[PDB]
Amino acid sequence: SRYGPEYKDPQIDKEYYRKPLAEQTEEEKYERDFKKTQLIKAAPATKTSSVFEDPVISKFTNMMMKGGNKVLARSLMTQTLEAVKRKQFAKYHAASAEEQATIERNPYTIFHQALKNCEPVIGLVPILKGGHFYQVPVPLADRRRRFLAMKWMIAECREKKHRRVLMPEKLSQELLEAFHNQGPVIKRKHDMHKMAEANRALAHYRWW
Amino acid sequence: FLHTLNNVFEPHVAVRDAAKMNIPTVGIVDTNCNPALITYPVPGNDDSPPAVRLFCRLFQVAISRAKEKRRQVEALYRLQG
Amino acid sequence: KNRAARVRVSKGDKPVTYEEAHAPHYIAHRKGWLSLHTGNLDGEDHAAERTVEDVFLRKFMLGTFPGCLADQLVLKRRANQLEICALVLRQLPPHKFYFLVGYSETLLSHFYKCPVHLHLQTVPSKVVYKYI
Amino acid sequence: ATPSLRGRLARLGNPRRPILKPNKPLILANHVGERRREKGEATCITEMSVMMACWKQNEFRDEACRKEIQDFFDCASRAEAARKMRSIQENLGELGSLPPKKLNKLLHRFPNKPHV
Amino acid sequence: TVDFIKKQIEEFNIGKRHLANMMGEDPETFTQEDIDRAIAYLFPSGLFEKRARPIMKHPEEIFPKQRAIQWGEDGRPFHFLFYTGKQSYYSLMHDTYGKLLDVEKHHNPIGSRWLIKEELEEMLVEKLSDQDYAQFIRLLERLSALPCGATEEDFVNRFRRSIPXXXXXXXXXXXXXXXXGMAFSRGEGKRKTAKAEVVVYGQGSGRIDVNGVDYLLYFPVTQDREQLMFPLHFLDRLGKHDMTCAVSGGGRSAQAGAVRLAMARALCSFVTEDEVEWMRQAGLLTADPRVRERKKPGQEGARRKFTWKKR
RNA sequence: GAACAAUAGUAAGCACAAUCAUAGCACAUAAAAACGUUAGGUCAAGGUGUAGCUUAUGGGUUGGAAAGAAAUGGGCUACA
RNA sequence: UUCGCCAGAGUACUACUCGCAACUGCCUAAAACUCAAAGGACUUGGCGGUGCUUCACAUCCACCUAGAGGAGCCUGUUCUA
RNA sequence: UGCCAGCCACCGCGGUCAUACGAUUAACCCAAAUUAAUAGAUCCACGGCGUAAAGAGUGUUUAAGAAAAAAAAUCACAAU
Ligand SMILES: [Mg+2]
Ligand SMILES: [Mg+2]
Ligand SMILES: [Mg+2]
Ligand SMILES: [Mg+2]
Ligand SMILES: [Mg+2]
Ligand SMILES: [Mg+2]
Ligand SMILES: [Mg+2]
Ligand SMILES: [Mg+2]
Ligand SMILES: [Mg+2]
Ligand SMILES: [Mg+2]
Ligand SMILES: [Mg+2]
Ligand SMILES: [Mg+2]
Ligand SMILES: [Mg+2]
Ligand SMILES: [Mg+2]
Ligand SMILES: [Mg+2]
Ligand SMILES: [Mg+2]
Ligand SMILES: [Mg+2]
Ligand SMILES: [Mg+2]
Ligand SMILES: [Mg+2]
Ligand SMILES: [Mg+2]
Ligand SMILES: [Mg+2]
Ligand SMILES: [Mg+2]
Ligand SMILES: [Mg+2]
Ligand SMILES: [Mg+2]
Ligand SMILES: [Mg+2]
Ligand SMILES: [Mg+2]
Ligand SMILES: [Mg+2]
Ligand SMILES: [Mg+2]
Ligand SMILES: [Mg+2]
Ligand SMILES: [Mg+2]
Ligand SMILES: [Mg+2]
Ligand SMILES: [Mg+2]
Ligand SMILES: [Mg+2]
Ligand SMILES: [Mg+2]
Ligand SMILES: [Mg+2]
Ligand SMILES: [Mg+2]
Ligand SMILES: [Mg+2]
Ligand SMILES: [Mg+2]
Ligand SMILES: [Mg+2]
Ligand SMILES: [Mg+2]
Ligand SMILES: [Mg+2]
Repeated sequence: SRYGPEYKDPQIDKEYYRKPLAEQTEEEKYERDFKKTQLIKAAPATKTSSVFEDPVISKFTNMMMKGGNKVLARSLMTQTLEAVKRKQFAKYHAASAEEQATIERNPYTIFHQALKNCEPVIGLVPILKGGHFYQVPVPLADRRRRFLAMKWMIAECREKKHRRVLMPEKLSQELLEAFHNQGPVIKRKHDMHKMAEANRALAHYRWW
Repeated sequence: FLHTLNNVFEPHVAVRDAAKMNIPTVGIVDTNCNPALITYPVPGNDDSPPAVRLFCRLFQVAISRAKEKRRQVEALYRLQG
Repeated sequence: KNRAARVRVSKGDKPVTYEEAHAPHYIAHRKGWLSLHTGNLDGEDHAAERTVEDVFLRKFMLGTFPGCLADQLVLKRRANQLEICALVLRQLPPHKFYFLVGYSETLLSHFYKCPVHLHLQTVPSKVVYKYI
Repeated sequence: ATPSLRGRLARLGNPRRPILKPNKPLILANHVGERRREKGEATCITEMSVMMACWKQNEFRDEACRKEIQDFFDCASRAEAARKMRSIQENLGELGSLPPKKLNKLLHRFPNKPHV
Repeated sequence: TVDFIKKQIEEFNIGKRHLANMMGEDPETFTQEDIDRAIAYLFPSGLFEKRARPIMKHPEEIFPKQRAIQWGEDGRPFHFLFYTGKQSYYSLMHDTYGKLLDVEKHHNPIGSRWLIKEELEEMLVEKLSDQDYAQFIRLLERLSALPCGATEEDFVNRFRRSIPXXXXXXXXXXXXXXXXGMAFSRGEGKRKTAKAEVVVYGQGSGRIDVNGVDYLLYFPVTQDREQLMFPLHFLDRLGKHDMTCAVSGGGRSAQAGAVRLAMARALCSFVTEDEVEWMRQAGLLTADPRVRERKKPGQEGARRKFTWKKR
């Protein structure tokens, strides 16, 4: 907010800048962009042009940080990706050739998958009518859903571990079980879905 | 007044006001307008441009002649002295 | 509502000195300081004394020069001597003015044990910054 | 055609007995009534129901039916963009008449006369 | 009030001489530029508002313009539109409309703007209304809308103004060192209590030194090294350049960011004129305006307040 | 006591706005924020109108107070 | 041009009378006493669990984060002393 | 003196600074009278009746009155 409304966001992707020549409306557009003498924001410190940056991992990284510890959250995440990695190597070498073709060794694909699979389709909002609060079925916008998945994973592997158990480990377990849909996280997604199905009549109430 | 009205079709303030101030008033009443506060009315069409133009140039001329005649009688005044 | 050193809006007829028309938040922005001395700078001593001293010279000048004082009284301290400037209204016959000049300078000089210099700038009527 | 006002109103002259009792005097006002904002219904309800039935038969495995779900989100995006579009749509007016600002200026330009 | 202007301009000149002779300059080539320096040295007011600082100026800049005498000594008014109460406005209006009419009988983005409302108010020495201004400018659009004669164009030029626009990241010419005969560029970034300076040598081993130690050791936090990597990975120069660095103030992330700015600044000598606008749109060369906000008294954290009690 | 293709409003003043400060911009924050309102706060900052005290409602010395059955407001430190 | 009706407010569509297929009825219709008013229309406010539009940007709702209420202690009130 | 003691024909005055009480001090006005009380003289409406008190629930006639000329045409159709 030390930025006036005059300052537009930085677009940080390099592939965009290096290879413009085949795109007309985008050539027009970024021409408008810098030609407008557009005051543009100092790019954040978390966003980098690193080839290794996955925005989803960043968000999930943040939401795990208590206080101001980037260092610590970064480390816990790193250890989670790592933990899943090694756990999947262990599953690989102890398996049969068919399953060697099957198994996912990429902790990243495992992560985007275990989140795609944990995200609820519909969710509830309370509506006040005639004195009572009814929980009613609301279709959700994607970002809210992503958030719900991540929030759930973090809250689940935060709360229910036995104290001798480190975060990255349990988190890895929950990731791999949510991968196969058998994990408690998905039990949660399902209790959402069931609660929505029971109240489906009340989907009349919602006016928007 | 070359029209006695305001664009909202009430009588122009200036009528009430001139009349209020002891100023005489000469204006063109039209079939809808109210003549009664105007000192010297002329009943006639305010709307058609031939009419406006006519009244314009006439008051114009009366003015011009009064001014000329003034100048003249002043010059004669100056010879007589 | 801040009441500090402020002069309220009247029916609009009230005469106001440039100083009394400029509210406390305005010091060092438009208004200046009524006194000057070293004492409040970073490394400096005896600020308090010049404050008591100043106060007493406000009261003193208001009392020695009745009804003739125009605007608040401007003190300067330079290298141990006081330079006291006053805006003074013209009421008195000039003899009395010089009587009180000598009177003041002498008396103060012997009170504060440092040489005092006095200046009267005479004004026909209180300057009006606003209203009137 | 406009309903006859002759003999309707209770008046000193009228030999008849009253028909209309107006609550507010019958005069064209200068201004015009401001636009009436329309309310909403529940959006998307159909796809919601279909997808409910699907999970009921399929014991709630989301992997079993992709179709009902993707159509559900299709509806959600159609709904959200319908709201954005109905927000910028204020040039709508009556679609063949003019927004109540225009009517009101225009009506002040040729006002109605009670007096004189 | 005109007698005041005569008198004041006289005394202004007499005081002008008086100023030059004491300040010891030739009274002839004495300018306003010199007037300022003069008073500023004689009556040194530290004051923040600059209008309340001492002024000696030509009374015309000191005093407001005046509306001249509007009627002869017979009572009779000069201008025929006088009774409109704005003659100044409606004269412009009569003329403008006349111009238009003549244009209709005859006819058979340079950075130029119309006046502000305040500028038309200055031009006519007349208070204005928004509506009025708007009306007029509207009329000037009608004027521009037709075939433009010579005097027509002059006329609208009166109400024309022109504005500057400047955007380029200022490009430092490189500097070739005498010792190796080699070219370098020295940048300075500043972020949030932390300033950094970065000298970049155009022929590198990839070596990057910070305060006399290696960059890995000075930024054990990986995140920081990534921030550092940003400009170089952007311009694909990662091994090509050799940088020396001096940074001070603040904590680690602040430092890594200052080095980001300084480096990305020192990297625009060795880059192409085109990649510059990219680094702008990447937001590399723009400082971070974000800083700590002072606690406020009676509150907690500049924003955070003491817990509020309804009862 | 207004309608700007304008229908009785004009008006300097004080507010807002503008400028200042936060060491260059900008935004942000700071400051500012009238008239009144709450007989809101304070005769224990000080000063006062009206009332009272004057070998005392004045002035001094020596000690003594600020205990917890609880009830509650805000904090601090935790519950790993 | 006529007829009918009105002399402060309550008391009072009441008490007594008169007459009526009514017998908790209808009609006619007072005074003691009390008060300095009682009334009609309007004017600005304020208010409205009236109606309509437009907003809330730490903000009511939905939403996000971190806490208070529980525990020990610090410290302030309130009560007992 | 402090909503107490009391006063007023009407409006009202007394709740700590009462020109309304009680008493001084000045004044005012009447005056061999002066106030208080009670009766008179005087005092409504030749004004009104949508909202203020007042057009009866409806029609016809009696009694009593008022009076130039025109003053029964039809259902746009649902009196009983
Ligand atoms: Mg404040
Ligand atoms: Mg009939
Ligand atoms: Mg009827
Ligand atoms: Mg009604
Ligand atoms: Mg904090
Ligand atoms: Mg500045
Ligand atoms: Mg600002
Ligand atoms: Mg403030
Ligand atoms: Mg301001
Ligand atoms: Mg109080
Ligand atoms: Mg209170
Ligand atoms: Mg006191
Ligand atoms: Mg006192
Ligand atoms: Mg004592
Ligand atoms: Mg003691
Ligand atoms: Mg408690
Ligand atoms: Mg805490
Ligand atoms: Mg009565
Ligand atoms: Mg009844
Ligand atoms: Mg009865
Ligand atoms: Mg009877
Ligand atoms: Mg809140
Ligand atoms: Mg609020
Ligand atoms: Mg708690
Ligand atoms: Mg607690
Ligand atoms: Mg206490
Ligand atoms: Mg006690
Ligand atoms: Mg009592
Ligand atoms: Mg008394
Ligand atoms: Mg009396
Ligand atoms: Mg008395
Ligand atoms: Mg007698
Ligand atoms: Mg009479
Ligand atoms: Mg009437
Ligand atoms: Mg009635
Ligand atoms: Mg009665
Ligand atoms: Mg009737
Ligand atoms: Mg009858
Ligand atoms: Mg009846
Ligand atoms: Mg007869
Ligand atoms: Mg007759």
